[PDB]
Amino acid sequence: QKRAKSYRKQLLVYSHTFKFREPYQVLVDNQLVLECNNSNFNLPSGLKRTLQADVKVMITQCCIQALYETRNDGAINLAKQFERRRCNHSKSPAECIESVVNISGANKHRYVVASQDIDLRRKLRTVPGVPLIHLTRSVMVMEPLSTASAKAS
Amino acid sequence: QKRAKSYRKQLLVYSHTFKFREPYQVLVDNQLVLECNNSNFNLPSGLKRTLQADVKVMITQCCIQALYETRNDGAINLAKQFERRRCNHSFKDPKSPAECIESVVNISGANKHRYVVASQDIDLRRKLRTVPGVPLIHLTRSVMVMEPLSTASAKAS
Ligand SMILES: [Zn+2]
Ligand SMILES: [Zn+2]
Repeated sequence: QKRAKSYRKQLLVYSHTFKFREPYQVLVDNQLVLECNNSNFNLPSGLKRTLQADVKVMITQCCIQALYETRNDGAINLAKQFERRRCNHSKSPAECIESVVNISGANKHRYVVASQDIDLRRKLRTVPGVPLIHLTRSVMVMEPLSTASAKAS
Repeated sequence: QKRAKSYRKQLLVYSHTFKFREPYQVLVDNQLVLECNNSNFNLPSGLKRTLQADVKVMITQCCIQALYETRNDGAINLAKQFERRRCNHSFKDPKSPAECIESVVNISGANKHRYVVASQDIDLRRKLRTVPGVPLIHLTRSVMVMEPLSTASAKAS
């Protein structure tokens, strides 16, 4: 809800200064796919939620090939529901996405990229107008000390 | 470690004033188990890490019976690997998981058995902070996020 607010403001600039229009085109990388699979995160609905608009969710042939090699039969089937972006390659998932998104330092095709590869994200921020999405992992927390615990000192 | 550091200082009072000792006696409720199965989060490893010591992971019979009813075989089997905490709760004295844990942790106003409670039930958590000296643990939901606008984006505005 609260984030939907901050995001609403961010999307605006992609639409105005960058000419982005529904449905957003989102390249999903292999790591994100694995991740969402073995933690049961609905990747499709997750993107429509955060982008707050129709999204076309896609995966490059290099990313899905890499998935193929994991023989992680569960990730694979998921990737397949997505629309394939036919890259003209032969590379690593990372470089694939980079060369597809980064055309002469411009996001010519107005992709958004959802990746768990913080290395790929860093080098995409360089390119102006590239929305970046990722999944924050689950963590185990201990509540701060209660006041009743406090008063026993 | 930002946490490991913080948690270290918190455990100090539980051991100092409340006499908590490795291995920690942790009650794990049915919601937490369920969500750790669906997230593939290693519950026993998580607890061992956050408490910074070996732990005996237990679940009351009331909590596991609730799991049985969900007919979620993965969570059920996860629970089955835990030490069972026998309560004397029945068709005679029936209790929900929350009421079960509370009756077993809150003894005349004191955590007599020095349980730590790991639970996704905020209401149970709130009722337990009442009792002095009960460590509380829970899982955050993994969330999808969009990075904040990049400088390269802002500059071109
Ligand atoms: Zn490619
Ligand atoms: Zn019980």
